[PDB]
Amino acid sequence: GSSGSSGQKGWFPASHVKLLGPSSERATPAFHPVCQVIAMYDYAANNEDELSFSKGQLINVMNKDDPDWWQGEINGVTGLFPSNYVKMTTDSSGPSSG
Repeated sequence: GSSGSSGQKGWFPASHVKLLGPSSERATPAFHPVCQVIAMYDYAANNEDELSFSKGQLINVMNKDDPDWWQGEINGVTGLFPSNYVKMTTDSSGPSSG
């Protein structure tokens, strides 16, 4: 909804904004993540701050600024989860050579 924390800047995003003027655009339908990973173990968000997902859930890493914790999405749901509870899917682009 709004800015929750201001003083503490532990985690920082990786998005660069070069727009001049009134930048008021509704959430864009198209998003460009950084990578795609899969849940290794059913993760249960202790609170609304974390992301609640199961083993083999669709998680698209968008910001991995933290080598310990990563951020992904699931069915239009964004949260926070450790980079240790996911394994790079490495989705291959194209069928095997044959």
